[PDB]
Amino acid sequence: IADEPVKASLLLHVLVAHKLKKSLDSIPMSKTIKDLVGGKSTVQNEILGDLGKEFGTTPEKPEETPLEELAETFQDTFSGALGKQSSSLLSRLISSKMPGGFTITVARKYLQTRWGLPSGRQDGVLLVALSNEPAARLGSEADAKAFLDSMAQKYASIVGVDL
Amino acid sequence: NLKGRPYTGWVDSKTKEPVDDKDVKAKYETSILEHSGIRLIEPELFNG
Ligand SMILES: *OP(=O)(O)OCC(C)(C)[C@@H](O)C(=O)NCCC(=O)NCCSC(=O)/C=C/C
Repeated sequence: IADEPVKASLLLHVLVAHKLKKSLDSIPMSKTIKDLVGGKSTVQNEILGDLGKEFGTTPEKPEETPLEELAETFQDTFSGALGKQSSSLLSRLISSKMPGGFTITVARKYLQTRWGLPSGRQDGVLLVALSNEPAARLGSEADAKAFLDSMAQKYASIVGVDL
Repeated sequence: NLKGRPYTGWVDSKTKEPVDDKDVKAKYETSILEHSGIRLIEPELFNG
């Protein structure tokens, strides 16, 4: 289908949600990183370190800027690329929670064949998969395919795509 | 901000592309002289 590059507002919202260990819905974009974190500066400074490694250059004081103004300031320079911090997050999601033999490229082939989603959508489906990483490894291949299918519909809901 | 970098100055009003004052004359003077002064009536300016 249509290949639109992944939005920075979704990427940023996933990285914060993954770090705070909360569901993507539990973090409102209106709240600031300093408000969200609840006084735990070490968590807040690890978030600012993840954002600095992901995008590169960051605004003056990103902990007091709400996640909207921070998302659009990143988007002005954001080339659309996966990132380095997201490379490691997705590498360790696939290595630690997917069945033995089921690598990242086999999931990239499956979602392409099943949904007709290009590499720009498949990035987004893998990012929304990261924000709600399952506690235990999915032993069966069909449970990993049912998770990836459920994540596609959740990504499709968030963006507004009809399959 | 304009294409990432911080810019201060004139830009083309259509394309938002930066325009240096030196370049304004080579880039626009022909269009300025064409659409100024005594000239054929332009329907867009007089309600078609
Ligand atoms: O948000 P937090 O992780 O709670 O940040 C810790 C905080 C700096 C607020 C403070 O409570 C703390 O850690 N106090 C213990 C003493 C300490 O770490 N002192 C050195 C801090 S850096 C400094 O002095 C720099 C000056 C330019």
